[PDB]
Amino acid sequence: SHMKFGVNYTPSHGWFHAWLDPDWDGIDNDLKQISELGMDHVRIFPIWPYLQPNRTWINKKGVADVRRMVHIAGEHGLDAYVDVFQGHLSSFDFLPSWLVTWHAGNMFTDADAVAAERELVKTMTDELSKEPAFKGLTLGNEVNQLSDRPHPTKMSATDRQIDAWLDALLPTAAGEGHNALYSVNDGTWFIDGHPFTPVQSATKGDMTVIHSWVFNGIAQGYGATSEECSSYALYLAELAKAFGKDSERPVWLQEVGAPENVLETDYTPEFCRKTVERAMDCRNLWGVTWWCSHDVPASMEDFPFFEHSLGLFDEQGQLKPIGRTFGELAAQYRSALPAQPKTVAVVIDVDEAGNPVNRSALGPGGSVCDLWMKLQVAGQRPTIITSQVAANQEALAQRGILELHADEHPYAARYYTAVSDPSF
Amino acid sequence: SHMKFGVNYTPSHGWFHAWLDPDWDGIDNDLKQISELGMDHVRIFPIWPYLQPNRTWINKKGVADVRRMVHIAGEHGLDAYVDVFQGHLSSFDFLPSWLVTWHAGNMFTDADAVAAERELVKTMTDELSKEPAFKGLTLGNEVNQLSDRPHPTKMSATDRQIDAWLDALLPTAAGEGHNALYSVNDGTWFIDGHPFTPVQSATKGDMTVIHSWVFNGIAQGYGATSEECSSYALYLAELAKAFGKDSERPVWLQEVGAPENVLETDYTPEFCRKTVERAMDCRNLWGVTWWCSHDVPASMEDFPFFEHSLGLFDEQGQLKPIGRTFGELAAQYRSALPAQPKTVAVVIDVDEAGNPVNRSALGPGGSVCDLWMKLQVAGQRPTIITSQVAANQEALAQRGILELHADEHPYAARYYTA
Repeated sequence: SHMKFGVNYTPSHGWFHAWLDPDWDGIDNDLKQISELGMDHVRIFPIWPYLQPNRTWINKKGVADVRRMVHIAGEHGLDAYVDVFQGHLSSFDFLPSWLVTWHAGNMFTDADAVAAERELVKTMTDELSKEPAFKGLTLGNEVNQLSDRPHPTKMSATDRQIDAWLDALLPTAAGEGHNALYSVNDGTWFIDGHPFTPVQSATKGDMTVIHSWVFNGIAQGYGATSEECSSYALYLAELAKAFGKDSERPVWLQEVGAPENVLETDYTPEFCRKTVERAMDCRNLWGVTWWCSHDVPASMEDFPFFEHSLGLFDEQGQLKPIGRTFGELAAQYRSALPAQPKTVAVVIDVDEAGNPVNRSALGPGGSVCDLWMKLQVAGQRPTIITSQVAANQEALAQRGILELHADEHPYAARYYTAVSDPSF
Repeated sequence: SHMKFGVNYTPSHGWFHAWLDPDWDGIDNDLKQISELGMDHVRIFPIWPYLQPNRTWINKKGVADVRRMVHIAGEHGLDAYVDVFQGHLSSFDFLPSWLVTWHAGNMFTDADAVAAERELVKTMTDELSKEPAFKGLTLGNEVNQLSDRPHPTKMSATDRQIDAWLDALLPTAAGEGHNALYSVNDGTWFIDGHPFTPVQSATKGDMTVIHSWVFNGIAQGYGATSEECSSYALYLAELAKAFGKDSERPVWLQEVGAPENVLETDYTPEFCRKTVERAMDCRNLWGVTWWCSHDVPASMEDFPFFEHSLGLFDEQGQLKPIGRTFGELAAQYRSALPAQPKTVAVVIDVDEAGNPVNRSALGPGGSVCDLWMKLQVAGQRPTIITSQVAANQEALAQRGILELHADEHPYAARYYTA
């Protein structure tokens, strides 16, 4: 109610290859057991080249199948959030043939590609809005990952071109009864020069969307069981909301998982409990969506190995100890009062547009992450503001902030790694 | 009968995007119209990333849909030839995600990819061999186009690695009741150092497979309406079979189309008639498969414009003049006797393995192409042999060859558009 709990839905039979040969009875079983765990929403992932296999030709059956999965979620009392441009899923890119090889193009800056993306967003929104359970459209999953290094076939863009891309697409996703959003990996906050920016994340679309993954150096550098690692989803929420103009703008922890390349298997339920409990201490947090509902079938290869076991349900569809934990967290917290305000803040220097001067210091083991972590471990409950708020006595009073901590001696993120596997 | 006539089947509703939601009554009607034109076979094109979207996960529904299209072809008295690795179709590449970007791999030299490819070909051949209409498996359409420049994400390979790839895959395509083949674009004969070679094409799989496209410089250089241009399918058939050890090995003209970027629209029926009549003067020719059955829907963009009108049937499914011409040709020639042998030969110098020393000279406006064209225009009905045959009096006597023409002053292909 006050806090949303849900899952990123990975079809148990077929994964996202289910869209080619869906087992609708198994999809209904998946969604029923998600609902029985006490989840109130799912996030769903169609595949872009199946929806739009030619720039000007949309596969109506593929759109209808997304609508059916939304409908099935709503039969079991789940709200459904739908991402469009996949695009990127668990190390794989699914790109339309009209954007690759002989047709290599830039999905962010080519006018024809942006027009086609807008047509697909409009088509999806118009059809999915016929289901009361459809509650939001996310332009796509971690859409920034194609825009910069280390992507091997990047579609480069400036941050002004990404402003224009977001502004070209998000209005088409709007409509009565649902949200419009996009999502990014954490290079948005941690990579200097990256064209998806913290100011965009905290101003474009309806909520500030983050995906929290401690295999990015948090677990390795601070220690898997450390308080810092447990507090990282909170850190990312506090960090991402700091760059918005609206101090009350909600934050959606749209992915958080327990990756067993850096966590012990028997620790993932405790990791889940501590991570969610700390994330809830961010008063702007709107919801927590765990990655993911169901394990990735073992017979499917070339995933980074730990991805297979990120489910709350195992491959036999049996609820795992972490799933039991996450259901209990939802029962305990879905109606809780919001967190108390925070009078202690870490200050991040920003440029005129509001973006950090030094993003490299925000990542795992960077000076700003270390400073925030130090205060958080010391029980000081720090929030985060920019230098533009710190310089303005009225902005500080509006926020009830009393004590500021600046980064006196900045340094780059000593632990950060931008990929999910040493493979990459 | 003696000469097969068929079409490369492009679904009228949806093109190859039809596989995402097949309109089976539409596909049935398409194949009925093709059969009623007098065609005896179709070549059909599934999409690899729909069949095999993960390296170790095959989409059984997609496999079933290919079997059903074959079955419907058989219901209309059509034999069916299936290509697997598309891969490449009309300027687009459809590649599985587990071979691109973060997973970028080499489909010819990566052992895990080759194992997955073999598994897919075996799955498909096992299931399609249940259908009496299934008569051949082609590894994929123009699979060489990914192996070399100018492909913008090439999977490079040596000719020995391509030998190994063909030898790894073709046995899994083979089995009683159907042919095992592969197909290539014409860089095989016309590009030096290209790792798909003339010797492979005329020795691996069951027939020498060629695709004849005069937008490659033939029409531009010799002239759209020229006798050279309408003799090019014949040139490519004589050329490709020259590199085989078996002089009787069949040639399949598995594509030939009338492209309106280099031909004027009203000429395409005459181009079709003359090109087919001349190709039939190659006695090894087993069949002619026109590209393509149905126009590409006008709503679908980013095709080179002329791709839309390559059909024998138009956008409303109505037979076009060129379709009438090709039906008439099938009725006239499907039972004709094979062409007479040839006694005049152009000689191409080859290396020890039997591949041309100078492939550049074989393409449009090269010295070998020009020499064969001049003799053909002059009425001399030239065939083509290698220097290895030309050096062997007994081999010439066995072939009936009485007169040789060597390339005395070679030069590269002036017109070739690659």
